[PDB]
Amino acid sequence: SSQIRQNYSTEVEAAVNRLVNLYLRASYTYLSLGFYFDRDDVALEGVCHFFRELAEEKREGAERLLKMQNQRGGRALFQDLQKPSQDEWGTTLDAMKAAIVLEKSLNQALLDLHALGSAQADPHLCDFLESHFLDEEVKLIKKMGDHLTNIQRLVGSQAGLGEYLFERLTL
Amino acid sequence: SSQIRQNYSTEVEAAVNRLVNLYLRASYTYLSLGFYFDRDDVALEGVCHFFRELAEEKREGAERLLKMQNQRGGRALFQDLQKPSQDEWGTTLDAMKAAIVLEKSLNQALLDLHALGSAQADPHLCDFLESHFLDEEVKLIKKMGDHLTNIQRLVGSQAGLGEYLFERLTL
Amino acid sequence: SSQIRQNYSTEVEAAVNRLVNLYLRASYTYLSLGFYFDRDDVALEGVCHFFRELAEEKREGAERLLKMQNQRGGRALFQDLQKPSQDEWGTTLDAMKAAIVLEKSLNQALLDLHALGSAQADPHLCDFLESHFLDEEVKLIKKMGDHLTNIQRLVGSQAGLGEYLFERLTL
Amino acid sequence: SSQIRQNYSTEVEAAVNRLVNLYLRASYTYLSLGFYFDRDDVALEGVCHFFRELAEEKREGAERLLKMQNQRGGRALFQDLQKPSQDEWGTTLDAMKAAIVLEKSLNQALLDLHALGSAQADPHLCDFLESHFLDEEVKLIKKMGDHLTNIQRLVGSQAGLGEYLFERLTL
Amino acid sequence: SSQIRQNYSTEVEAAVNRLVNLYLRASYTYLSLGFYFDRDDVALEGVCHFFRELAEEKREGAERLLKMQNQRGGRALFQDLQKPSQDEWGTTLDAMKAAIVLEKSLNQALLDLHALGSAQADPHLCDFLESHFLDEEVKLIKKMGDHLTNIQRLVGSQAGLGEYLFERLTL
Amino acid sequence: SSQIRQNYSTEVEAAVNRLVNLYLRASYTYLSLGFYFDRDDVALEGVCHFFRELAEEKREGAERLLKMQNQRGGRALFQDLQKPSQDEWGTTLDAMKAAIVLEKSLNQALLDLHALGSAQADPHLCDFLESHFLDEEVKLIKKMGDHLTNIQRLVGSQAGLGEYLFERLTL
Ligand SMILES: [Cl-]
Ligand SMILES: [Cl-]
Ligand SMILES: [Cl-]
Ligand SMILES: [Cl-]
Ligand SMILES: [Cl-]
Ligand SMILES: [Cl-]
Ligand SMILES: [Cl-]
Ligand SMILES: [Cl-]
Ligand SMILES: [Cl-]
Ligand SMILES: [Cl-]
Ligand SMILES: [Cl-]
Ligand SMILES: [Cl-]
Ligand SMILES: [Cl-]
Ligand SMILES: [Cl-]
Ligand SMILES: [Cl-]
Ligand SMILES: [Cl-]
Ligand SMILES: [Cl-]
Ligand SMILES: [Cl-]
Ligand SMILES: [Pt+2]
Ligand SMILES: [Pt+2]
Ligand SMILES: [Pt+2]
Ligand SMILES: [Pt+2]
Ligand SMILES: [Pt+2]
Ligand SMILES: [Pt+2]
Ligand SMILES: [Pt+2]
Ligand SMILES: [Pt+2]
Ligand SMILES: [Pt+2]
Ligand SMILES: [Pt+2]
Ligand SMILES: [Pt+2]
Ligand SMILES: [Pt+2]
Repeated sequence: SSQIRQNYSTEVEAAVNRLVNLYLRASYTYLSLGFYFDRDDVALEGVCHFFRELAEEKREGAERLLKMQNQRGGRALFQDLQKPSQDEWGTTLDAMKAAIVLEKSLNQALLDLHALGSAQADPHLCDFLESHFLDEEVKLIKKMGDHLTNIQRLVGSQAGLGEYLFERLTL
Repeated sequence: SSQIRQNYSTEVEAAVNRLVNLYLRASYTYLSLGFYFDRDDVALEGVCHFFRELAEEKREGAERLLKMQNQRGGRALFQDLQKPSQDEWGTTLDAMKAAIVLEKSLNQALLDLHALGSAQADPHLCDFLESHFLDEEVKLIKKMGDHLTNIQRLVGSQAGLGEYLFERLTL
Repeated sequence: SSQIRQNYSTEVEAAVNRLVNLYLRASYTYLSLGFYFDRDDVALEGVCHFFRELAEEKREGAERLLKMQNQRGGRALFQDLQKPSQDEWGTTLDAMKAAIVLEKSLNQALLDLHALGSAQADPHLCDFLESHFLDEEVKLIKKMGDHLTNIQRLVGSQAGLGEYLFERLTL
Repeated sequence: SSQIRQNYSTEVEAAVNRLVNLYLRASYTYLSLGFYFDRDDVALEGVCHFFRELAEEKREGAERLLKMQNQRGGRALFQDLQKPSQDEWGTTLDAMKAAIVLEKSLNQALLDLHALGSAQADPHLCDFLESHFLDEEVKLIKKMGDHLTNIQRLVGSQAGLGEYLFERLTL
Repeated sequence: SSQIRQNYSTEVEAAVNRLVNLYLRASYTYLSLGFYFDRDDVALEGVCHFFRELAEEKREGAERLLKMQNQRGGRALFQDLQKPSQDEWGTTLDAMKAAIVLEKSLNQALLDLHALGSAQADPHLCDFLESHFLDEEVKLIKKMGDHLTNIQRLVGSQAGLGEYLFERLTL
Repeated sequence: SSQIRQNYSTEVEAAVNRLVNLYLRASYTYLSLGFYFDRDDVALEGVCHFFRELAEEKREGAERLLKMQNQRGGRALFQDLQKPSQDEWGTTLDAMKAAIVLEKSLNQALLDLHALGSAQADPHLCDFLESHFLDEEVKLIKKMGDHLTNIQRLVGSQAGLGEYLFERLTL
């Protein structure tokens, strides 16, 4: 019996906890992506930095969700964190394709939560997502899309050259 | 067939990957501890801050291990991350007792790795642990021990008072 | 009969003198590598600078060893310095392959000295190597490994182009 | 039953307490050396300053040992402190010969402790000594050795002159 | 046969040497007090700092006495230094009671020396003590007395609470 | 078939390579001289510094020659570097006598090269030597000559005293 809880459904509380798991999973995926590009046999520093900064962003998104859970009077509940889908991530192109899949999944989870909030008439939740998540995700996905296009135009008949140049001149 | 790998046993490589899992688990434990103390029905800001800063320290220790793995030519391999042992953490005293158990476990894992390194005649590993881990862990455990003692002296016949004062005047 | 010498075996003293010869040889190798890339028919300024800075590093490592020999009460003994293995060093790729061979040899000599120190129960020697040599060598070898990978991806079907780009955009 | 103590043998604990006694004894010896050179019938200010600064260094080394004892969960135990070996210290040459004997004894006690730590598989102790003691002692003994040589070359047929000049121009 | 000695009795010379022993003993007592409060099972940082600063003050008082001995043409003679009276010092209250006993003993030794000086018609000694010791001791004893009173009022029915608060809010 | 080579004889090219060997040999000699004076049983810091700075100067002279070889379109060719003539260098006087012998040999090699250049009508070579070498060598030899004279006047009947004073007051 929380003294502050008001207009905060058990459905939203549960879905926030699920979303925290999804963001921490994504953080973990990006940690693995980063360290893969730091391997001496991969050695793409800008690519490593791109993903390591996304691991931090996703961690921060989970903590924002956790703060909000406590502000609303819900209870944070943590579950096991699955490991990333792959141990090795291929080329930069392969990695950026996996990243945009991942971000699309996070975006769909945000949209689903927003729809739940709207069904539960929880405007504080709706505002929260609008303020801190939805535009961030659109912006990120757009950038990834721009990167994919630049990566793909650089493949040509000289894929290693293009992978180097992209890392050097964009990342 | 790594071009840089030299004097780096498969045994140490594997044990480093295990240690990364242990540090990320500990980070996750401290994240849960922090947010528990941020609950409106717990509300010990200094206690929340103490554990949130340890979550960051343990994450950083895992990334240092991961960097080193790549510097040696080993391969980072990630596993599932188990959730923390508890969902609710009791009093500050309960929490600090759990934290010192946790740190003792990390310290024993560092000592075991050092012993493995010494058995494998891997001085770079031995130096690494000595430089970045072993004294940090001793220092931390000492502080926790000092906190435990101060917490316990404050219990008296007025436990809530003592929990407040400790948070206000030490943390 | 040295007035300061304490716990410093003749075996270690001799092996330090040998190691000085190995570091001065390596310095000399890197001097030759540098000037080869400064030839008007080779003309890779960044490659020349990379090796000239390693010649200085290896010289500095020999002087550190010499200082330490005197601090321990051993006697510096110098031998002839053999010339480098090659007069011309090929491509940047050829040169970086020779450099990583060279650094692996230095690293193995450091590890052998550390093992000797450990057998002689000479912790000051062990600490010395750990403090000033072993991590430096690991770091260097990792960088060389990262460079090799980038060089090799740039070969493609356009090797001169890739050699230029690597020099311009990495070195 | 110490709550923080981990991997810290009673043997090392005891030997640390012994070492504290040895460092405080050495501090006391250097206090006596300093004040002897401040006598109006001795009057070598630079010599007085040299030893008074060593008294402070040895005190500081004992306090570092004491801090470490508490960090490990051992118990500091103090014993009587014997007075210095002499009441009057002769010439600067006599004094510097006594000082290098003293420092050799401290160095041997550090090496013995390191060997004990290594036998007990206590890497934190080994690192501690390596980090704060062993190189300091080697450096100090080297300087003393350099001073002895300069003092001895100045004896000539004019010992008072040489004692003055050394104090004026080196110390 | 000292060339500078004038109006300086053998009685005062001897009593100064005794007083140096008493001040160094007191320094040693305060070193032990300090480190006892730094134990993880005691853990009163402000109490540790209070006594460690007194160890330094008493050392400084011994060196002032030693300087003065040489200025007068007496001869410093050092004796064994007994260990402190206790290995463990109880509560802050116990420790402060021991400290004020100790300071009363030093003060009585200063007063006895002053009386000796007055009997020997040694005004330089009398002035020395008046200038650097007697008011310092009165001031110190007063502070200790103020601390004792505050400590004792805090015992109440909640002694641990009071010991914490005193350390936090006074020391 | 060098695209830039113009008026640069094979005779001069070869003699430049020889001169590089002579300068690197001299650098090596001065490295040995320096470290000999850093021995705890020799211990003449100013003498050590004098020779260590000459080792650097001679290295720099070899690199200038190597740069020039490439600017002219010649090919640097390195040979084995013989060790210095002595392992121990005696007194400062002995060492300064060896140094001036060494510098006279370098100066004669510069003059011989200049004469070769003049015979080959190579004014760029002549200017190079005039600009960067010949006056430097004259200046150096003059200083050494001034030092020798001061050293020799200090021998007297008190050679150690004079060796100390020279190191302290000139070097
Ligand atoms: Cl609900
Ligand atoms: Cl951010
Ligand atoms: Cl999974
Ligand atoms: Cl293996
Ligand atoms: Cl940190
Ligand atoms: Cl679990
Ligand atoms: Cl030996
Ligand atoms: Cl450097
Ligand atoms: Cl050869
Ligand atoms: Cl034990
Ligand atoms: Cl210091
Ligand atoms: Cl005794
Ligand atoms: Cl008298
Ligand atoms: Cl003071
Ligand atoms: Cl006693
Ligand atoms: Cl020709
Ligand atoms: Cl120069
Ligand atoms: Cl030879
Ligand atoms: Pt960035
Ligand atoms: Pt907001
Ligand atoms: Pt903080
Ligand atoms: Pt390190
Ligand atoms: Pt540079
Ligand atoms: Pt060092
Ligand atoms: Pt000083
Ligand atoms: Pt340390
Ligand atoms: Pt203070
Ligand atoms: Pt005064
Ligand atoms: Pt200089
Ligand atoms: Pt020029």
